[PDB]
Amino acid sequence: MLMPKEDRNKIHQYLFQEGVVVAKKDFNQAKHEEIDTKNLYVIKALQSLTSKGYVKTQFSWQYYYYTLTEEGVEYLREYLNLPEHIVPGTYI
Amino acid sequence: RKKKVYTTPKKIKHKHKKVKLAVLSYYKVDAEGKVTKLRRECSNPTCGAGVFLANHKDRLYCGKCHSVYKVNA
Amino acid sequence: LISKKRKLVADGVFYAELNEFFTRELAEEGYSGVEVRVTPTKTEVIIRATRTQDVLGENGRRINELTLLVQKRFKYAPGTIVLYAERVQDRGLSAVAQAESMKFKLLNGLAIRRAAYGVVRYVMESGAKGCEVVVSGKLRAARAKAMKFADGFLIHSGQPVNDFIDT
Amino acid sequence: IKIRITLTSTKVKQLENVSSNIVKNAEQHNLVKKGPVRLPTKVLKISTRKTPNGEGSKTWETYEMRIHKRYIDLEAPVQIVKRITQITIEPGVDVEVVVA
Amino acid sequence: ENVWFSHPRRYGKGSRQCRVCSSHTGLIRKYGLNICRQCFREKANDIGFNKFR
RNA sequence: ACGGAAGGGCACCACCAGGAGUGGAGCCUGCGGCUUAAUUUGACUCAACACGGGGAAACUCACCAGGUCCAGACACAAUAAGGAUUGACAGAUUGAGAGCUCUUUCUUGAUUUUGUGGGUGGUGGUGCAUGGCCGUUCUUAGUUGGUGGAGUGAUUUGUCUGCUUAAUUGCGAUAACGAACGAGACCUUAACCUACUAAAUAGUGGUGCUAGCAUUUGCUGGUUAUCCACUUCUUAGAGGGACUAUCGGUUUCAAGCCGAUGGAAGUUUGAGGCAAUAACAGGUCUGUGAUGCCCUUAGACGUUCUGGGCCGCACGCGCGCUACACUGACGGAGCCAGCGAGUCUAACCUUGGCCGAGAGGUCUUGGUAAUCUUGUGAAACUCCGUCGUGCUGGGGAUAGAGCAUUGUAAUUAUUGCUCUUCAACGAGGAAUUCCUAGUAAGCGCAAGUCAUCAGCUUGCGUUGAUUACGUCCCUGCCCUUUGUACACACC
Ligand SMILES: [Mg+2]
Ligand SMILES: [Mg+2]
Ligand SMILES: [Mg+2]
Ligand SMILES: [Mg+2]
Ligand SMILES: [Mg+2]
Ligand SMILES: [Mg+2]
Ligand SMILES: [Mg+2]
Ligand SMILES: [Mg+2]
Ligand SMILES: [Mg+2]
Ligand SMILES: [Mg+2]
Ligand SMILES: [Mg+2]
Ligand SMILES: [Mg+2]
Ligand SMILES: [Mg+2]
Ligand SMILES: [Mg+2]
Ligand SMILES: [Mg+2]
Ligand SMILES: [Mg+2]
Ligand SMILES: [Mg+2]
Ligand SMILES: [Mg+2]
Ligand SMILES: [Mg+2]
Ligand SMILES: [Mg+2]
Ligand SMILES: [Mg+2]
Ligand SMILES: [Mg+2]
Ligand SMILES: [Mg+2]
Ligand SMILES: [Mg+2]
Ligand SMILES: [Mg+2]
Ligand SMILES: [Mg+2]
Ligand SMILES: [Mg+2]
Ligand SMILES: [Mg+2]
Ligand SMILES: [Mg+2]
Ligand SMILES: [Zn+2]
Ligand SMILES: [Zn+2]
Repeated sequence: MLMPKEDRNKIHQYLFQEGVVVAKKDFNQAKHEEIDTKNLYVIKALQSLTSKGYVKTQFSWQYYYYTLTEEGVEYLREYLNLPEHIVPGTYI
Repeated sequence: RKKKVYTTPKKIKHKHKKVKLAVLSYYKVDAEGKVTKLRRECSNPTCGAGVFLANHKDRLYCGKCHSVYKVNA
Repeated sequence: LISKKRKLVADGVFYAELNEFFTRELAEEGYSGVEVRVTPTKTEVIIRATRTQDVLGENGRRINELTLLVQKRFKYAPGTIVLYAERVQDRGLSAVAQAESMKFKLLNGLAIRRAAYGVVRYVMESGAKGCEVVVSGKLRAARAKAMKFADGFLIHSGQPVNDFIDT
Repeated sequence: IKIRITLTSTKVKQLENVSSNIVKNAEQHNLVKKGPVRLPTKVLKISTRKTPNGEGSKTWETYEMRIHKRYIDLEAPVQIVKRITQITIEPGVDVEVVVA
Repeated sequence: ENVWFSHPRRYGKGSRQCRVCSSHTGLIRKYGLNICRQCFREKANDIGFNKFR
């Protein structure tokens, strides 16, 4: 999975303030819901993050409810070079 | 499943990898100190005067305007 | 803009999807059921479990993304859907809740005999008329077989099964 | 004004409560109402072979679910219609209010 | 590429699939539920269907 | 357990008495065989063979001939910004505007590429390694504790002589005290309520406006801003309604049926759902992101694309459809159902006008539905007709030609329409299946499959027979006694 960083980051920011992501297990639609990027981009990148202890995943009727973990946000914090204690993904 | 015979010839001919030449993007070299640029630029304003028009044989090809530039001079 | 026939069929679809979500993600939190209440300009979901503080998490962190996970997939505007977690009554009187309890205990190397006795007798003092626990599959050999555990009495046939029996 | 109420739940014993609760409110308010009219239970049938396979005796059992509809006509001013449309809410019970 | 997903599945069996298990054979299309006959069976209780008669 | 053992009792998946049939013809569809590159595959009596909701043009698709791509996450190592790598116009090559590969130079720059581990995926194997589910044993009445009495125990027992119920359904000696499950009770559905509870989303009567026959008071109609009144019929919620009630016979004369009465309802009132213990190495790994192990994993058994195939055809079977003519065929007329379905961010059901031989098309309208298609004006049907016992106007298999619609695309004709062509079949042998009142049998409609297509199924309504109420002859089923050299148990 090689793909432009303008898509790697784009799902990475959108995951930060939202805290979680959903994506249908529908390959080849080329338009994710609420993200202009491709569906295959969303599924594979988060699969990479899940392998590196950052994200946890469920299948849920081929819907792939993607949710972030504690070690995920710290990696995202340095990845996006955001200020410390900027905003959480599930803040009230 | 007995086997696969592959009656077609040995056709694993995976293409080149944009074969590694030496340093590239040569405009030209002169002394003290002027340097100008050959490989005439595309007339499309979308290219920021940096692209190189590939001219193979009697036709020149663009890289940023992926394929749309065709003029012979 | 939908027929009333299709609405209540799709209404039951919402519950079945929600039920299979809340049993796969909240498996270790003692999830024991869910029900959906519909209000004008507001939707409610009651997650009935045992470890409600674990379902919500610290500062309601765990419930917050669950509310927002259900928020995005099911196409709900912000503030339209919210999840309220309430501790289920009579924990022992739940076939669903005693189901994952029998699950992790089996995954932790507990013996089939003791794990099945533990569930059945526990439900007895919880006020149930009777309990049934079945363990099928490969036990002590390659030749699979079933082994049945029970106490009290259970009515097998009749309408009371729908009224009383939880399975 | 001619407001009309509609109830389309699947549980009569739960649904007859809401219809009873709304007719008594206007009656104790001294407003003329059109009594609760109960539509026939439209039946949604799904019939399938029980077996997941294709073998064995061809057993065909049906799963049925029933839809119970009620609708009531009222004539009430704007002040009291607002407080009655936001009450009498029950789980699994759908109500829609249309004016004229 | 333009040959990966070109052929249409806008109609026919390949168009529909189980919303629950992404199968093609043994499906219910009535009322717009789109659950196959094995999946519709196990969630018949949850969906609202029952064996009255 | 079994007996081509006995006894008692049942069953139209048994038989009688019988009804319709099937087998005999043509077709459609499944299986085998053959054939092929492949004709993907599971199931072989009941308990495989219109079954996999399997009515496959592409998709599904799993088989075949080729073409791509990689979805190899991640860790380490290696090449490496003197650049790791990605894509590309034109032509060759290719079914193919797959640079897929090749000639050529452009293009983006750390995501990548290569090797080792490790993953992922699979309608690949194993249903004899599995879960769950479904069928069968076995629609019959049967199954099991606890505490207690005979043994040297395995075991017995409860759980039956018996009368009789469909039912260890009921009931009374007597070494047992109660119970649990099953049946039943229960839920759904079917018919009665002129009594309770309401309705132009349903109706009825009357009054307004208005049409026709008559004109004389009547009859048949229409009318939404003309209202008025009501709920028998239609919808409903809670209910009432049957419990075998009343009476004569039968049996230590211990409780139903008969005989009759009553009633809407007296084969648990009819029919369904649910449906015990224990088993089958029954089917299923082709529903699943439900799975163990095995296989495979980059010219992959992963995915996708193009064209084929699953239909192919000497033959043997299965489930079926159309029939072999006046109880008829065909033509004009009369003309009656209930079960259901239906579009939204979509293009569903569509009345009405018009065009067309028809198919069908065209322009608006109505409908998220008791208001609209729908009274689904179904068909078998009843009246007038034509025909006339001729393989004939029975029968329409085969073919030939044209017009349409669905579908990107129909050629091994998707299906509909039009004309022509007109075969077997003259009631079908051994065999064999189902069936007891609205039941058989005949007749069609809706829905599920559906972009198109029923000869299938699941339901619904329509017309409505003959023969019993039986027995153990057959084939099965249940309980007791007896015999057993049987125990994967008579194959
Ligand atoms: Mg006979
Ligand atoms: Mg026949
Ligand atoms: Mg049988
Ligand atoms: Mg079929
Ligand atoms: Mg076809
Ligand atoms: Mg095909
Ligand atoms: Mg293909
Ligand atoms: Mg088996
Ligand atoms: Mg099994
Ligand atoms: Mg004893
Ligand atoms: Mg003793
Ligand atoms: Mg004992
Ligand atoms: Mg009038
Ligand atoms: Mg008497
Ligand atoms: Mg009954
Ligand atoms: Mg399975
Ligand atoms: Mg494959
Ligand atoms: Mg076949
Ligand atoms: Mg059959
Ligand atoms: Mg006629
Ligand atoms: Mg009707
Ligand atoms: Mg004819
Ligand atoms: Mg027979
Ligand atoms: Mg249909
Ligand atoms: Mg009989
Ligand atoms: Mg002897
Ligand atoms: Mg002897
Ligand atoms: Mg022996
Ligand atoms: Mg012998
Ligand atoms: Zn440009
Ligand atoms: Zn499914």
